[PDB]
Amino acid sequence: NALKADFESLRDQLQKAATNAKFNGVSLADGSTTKLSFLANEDGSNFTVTAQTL
Amino acid sequence: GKLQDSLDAGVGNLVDADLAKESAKLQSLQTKQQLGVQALSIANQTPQTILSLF
Repeated sequence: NALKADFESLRDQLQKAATNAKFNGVSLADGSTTKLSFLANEDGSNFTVTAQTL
Repeated sequence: GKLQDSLDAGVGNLVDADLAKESAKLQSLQTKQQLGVQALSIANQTPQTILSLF
């Protein structure tokens, strides 16, 4: 039971670390969105950055 | 402690000035300004020769 409680605590801390790590109201780790698309050209073609949910 | 200085670096990428280009442009504009003052003095001297006509 002690090892199980350690597993529960680490599993909850994993979500607490994943959800809170976000820059300027958006994140590439929490999985709230599939991708972010930053500018690459004067034309406006985006540099896609696929999100990788953690 | 990771997230705090990570966000500090993230705002630093956005707000901080590019000092090298700023120095280059600073001495560039300073050398341009004296030539602008010389062009000002020459433009003031251009009308002066009308007196020779009379």
